[PDB]
Amino acid sequence: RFRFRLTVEEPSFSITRTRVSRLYGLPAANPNNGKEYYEVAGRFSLISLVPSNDDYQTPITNSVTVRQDL
Amino acid sequence: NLPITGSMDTAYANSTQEETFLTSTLCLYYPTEAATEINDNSWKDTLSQLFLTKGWPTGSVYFKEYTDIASFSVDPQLYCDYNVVLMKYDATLQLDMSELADLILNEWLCNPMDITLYYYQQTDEANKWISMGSSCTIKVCPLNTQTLGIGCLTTDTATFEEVATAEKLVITDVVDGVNHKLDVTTATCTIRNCKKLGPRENVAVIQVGGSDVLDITADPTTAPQTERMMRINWKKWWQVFYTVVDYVNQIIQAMSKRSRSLNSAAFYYRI
Amino acid sequence: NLPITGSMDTAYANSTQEETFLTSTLCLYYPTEAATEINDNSWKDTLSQLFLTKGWPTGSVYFKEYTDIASFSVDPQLYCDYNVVLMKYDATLQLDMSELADLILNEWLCNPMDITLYYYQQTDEANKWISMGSSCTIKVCPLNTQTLGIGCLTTDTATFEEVATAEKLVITDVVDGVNHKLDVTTATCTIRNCKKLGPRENVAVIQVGGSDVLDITADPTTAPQTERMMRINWKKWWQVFYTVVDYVNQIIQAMSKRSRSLNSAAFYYRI
Amino acid sequence: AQANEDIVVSKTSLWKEMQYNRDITIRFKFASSIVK
Ligand SMILES: *[C@@H]1O[C@H](CO)[C@@H](O)[C@H](O)[C@H]1NC(C)=O
Ligand SMILES: *[C@@H]1O[C@H](CO)[C@@H](O)[C@H](O)[C@H]1NC(C)=O
Ligand SMILES: [Ca+2]
Ligand SMILES: [Ca+2]
Ligand SMILES: [Ca+2]
Ligand SMILES: [Ca+2]
Ligand SMILES: [Ca+2]
Ligand SMILES: [Ca+2]
Ligand SMILES: [Ca+2]
Ligand SMILES: [Ca+2]
Repeated sequence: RFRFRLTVEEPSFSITRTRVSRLYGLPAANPNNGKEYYEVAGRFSLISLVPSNDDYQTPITNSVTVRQDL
Repeated sequence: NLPITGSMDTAYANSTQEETFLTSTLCLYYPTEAATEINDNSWKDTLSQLFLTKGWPTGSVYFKEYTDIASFSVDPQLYCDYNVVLMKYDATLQLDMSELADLILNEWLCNPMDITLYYYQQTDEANKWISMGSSCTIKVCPLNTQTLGIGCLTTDTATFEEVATAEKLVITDVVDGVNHKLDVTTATCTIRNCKKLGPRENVAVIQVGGSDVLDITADPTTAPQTERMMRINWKKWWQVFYTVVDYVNQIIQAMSKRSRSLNSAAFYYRI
Repeated sequence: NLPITGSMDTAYANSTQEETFLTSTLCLYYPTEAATEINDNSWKDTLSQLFLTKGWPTGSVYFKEYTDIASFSVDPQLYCDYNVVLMKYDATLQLDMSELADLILNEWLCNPMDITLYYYQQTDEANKWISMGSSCTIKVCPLNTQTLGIGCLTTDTATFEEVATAEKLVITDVVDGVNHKLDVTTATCTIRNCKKLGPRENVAVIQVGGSDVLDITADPTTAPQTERMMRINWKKWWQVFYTVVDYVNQIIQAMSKRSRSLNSAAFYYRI
Repeated sequence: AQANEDIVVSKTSLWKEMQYNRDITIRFKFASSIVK
């Protein structure tokens, strides 16, 4: 889990033909701006306690049937 | 290599200068501005005849031209049994010329550095990173035990520590025993991990003008001027070549045969 | 050249093949059609890697290409310590093959000839006239003891006797002790008076396809076929190169170091 | 050292400690919920 703090940049979100403008932040309307993804390069170093044999496998896939009441 | 036992009473042999001149080749490296100022298409032949007056057989003296120090520093290829490099002095290139000397006045055992896959460190004082190309911009990011970076982020090349920019040759010396992430323009640069084995005896560098600024050793406490680092004041290139020709015996005396067994791929001009 | 005294009980040294490969180099000469049929942009690299499997360090084996026998015959320069020339067999170019083999398998001591000014004669059987260039056309007019042509007119060059026409390399062997007037196209080919000193032990010629037709001696009574003149059958060039690589040990065994001291400074590779 | 090493810092009969150092290209995306 990589955590990011935020600093608003020069572009300002505003609803055209409306009385809301010069407002800083990033709305949830179209955050992606049509981009297929936001790419950031990272590097991580960690120490993990793992079984000695490199043949064991933790379950990865799932079969989820939660929120039956929902 | 075997022990050599010699008696201090042994008689001196006759001068071997004539024999070595007869059985060896001399390479002279000069800047193109020398040819420009001389302005003669037969000056090679004239210098060859003068060297013949000095003793060298016709055709044993090879004249090689380089545009400038920066261009010459891109993988210099020294061919003859004896190499003399007439290096013009520039106050703005004191390091660069020094670097060039450090590359041609010493023997280097070099291996490739594929920095994209490995993080490299310098094990001892002899180890350096020699980068050569058209444009060598080398940024360094020292790493820690977790290989993450000190004062630098491995991912962000902007935060890296700048050690070279737009260089044709650069010798990089970082702190030993520390792994560094390296960012170099591999398209226009090749970086090699090199160990200096010792002096290269068959290469002499004559600095044309200026003062003593050469430092072929990274150690700040030593700036040794070997006999192969000459320096002559000048105003005309014809005088420079005349003094090179006249004192050729002195120049060769300061030089010795290479004596190293190589494994690389370079042509040579030999008799 | 001092006498060497040896005992018939001295213990054999170990094989020098490994150190010889590590300290020598191999130049392989092939025709253009070889690379044309191979049709690969890195066959040199894979051949070098195969040679490394055979022992030779990387960058030691050199690959030189020539258009054909005739073009290669014009002043061939052999660089490496060991040279192997793959010569394709053409039934119509037997004498040209023999002349190339004679030139590169033997050591020659040559001097210039001024055919315009002085008459020339061949002292002994080891003396020949080697003419090479873009096009060599040599006509000969033998003279008598009164320097008058025999069956030819000194003034009229049409009466001369034609011994070469449009050749790129030709070895002329005329009757010894007779002075000849030579008409040579000096504007397109140079003729040199040469003496055969001995064999060139660092040059092997592999005749690709054909039969044994090489004759490196002007004597009609000798067709030596020395151990440095190999012959192989072929259909594909890749098989030829694989045979050369696999048996490079035998090929080098058939060759010895040049051992001749040269008074001319030329370009070579030497590791 | 390498950009993608797999180092060992301890090992036992059934368990071990693996030090993984890796470069990654985190490609993420936003999801917007619209209720009208
Ligand atoms: C050395 O020089 C001396 C004095 O000229 C001369 O007599 C001698 O022959 C030369 N050669 C040798 C091998 O001593
Ligand atoms: C030579 O070969 C022998 C036997 O294979 C081996 O013991 C020895 O170390 C080799 N080298 C020398 C210098 O004898
Ligand atoms: Ca520099
Ligand atoms: Ca920084
Ligand atoms: Ca260092
Ligand atoms: Ca220093
Ligand atoms: Ca011919
Ligand atoms: Ca006639
Ligand atoms: Ca003859
Ligand atoms: Ca014969």
